[PDB]
Amino acid sequence: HEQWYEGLDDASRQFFGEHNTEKMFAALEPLYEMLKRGPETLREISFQNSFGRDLNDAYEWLMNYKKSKDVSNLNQAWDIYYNVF
Amino acid sequence: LKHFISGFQDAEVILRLQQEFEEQYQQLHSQLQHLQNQSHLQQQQSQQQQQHLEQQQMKIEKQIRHCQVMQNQL
Repeated sequence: HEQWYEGLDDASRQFFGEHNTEKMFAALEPLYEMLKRGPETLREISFQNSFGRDLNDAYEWLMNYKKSKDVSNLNQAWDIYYNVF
Repeated sequence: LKHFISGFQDAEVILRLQQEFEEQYQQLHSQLQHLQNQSHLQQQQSQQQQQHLEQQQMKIEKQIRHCQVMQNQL
């Protein structure tokens, strides 16, 4: 939860401040990629089945963003990440 | 000015308002997701209920941000 939070607040601050897609990708890659290594502890077991679904659902918005390249495609995903926050 | 006095269960009222706003946010977010899912009609919908869908959308996010700002201010 703490490294997910530490990625999330930095990404939100960068998005609110400067709006650079390169640093959005840089701040969003590690949390997105570390969830598909499989469990190694009970904390990971509790994390993957409780919060993975909403993040994967919001990942569809960024998947559509990477092909549409329009600004409005990320507002709903940012609302979902705000609820996650 | 008479109503401006604090009261006796102010923390109770704060928690009651917090639960009300959280439930309202969850309901509004679920309704927005339902409308977004229904928006995929696989059609252009030119001169159709499409613009009704975006005006309902724009009516939804405004209430979402109002709920969020009141939750933060609480």
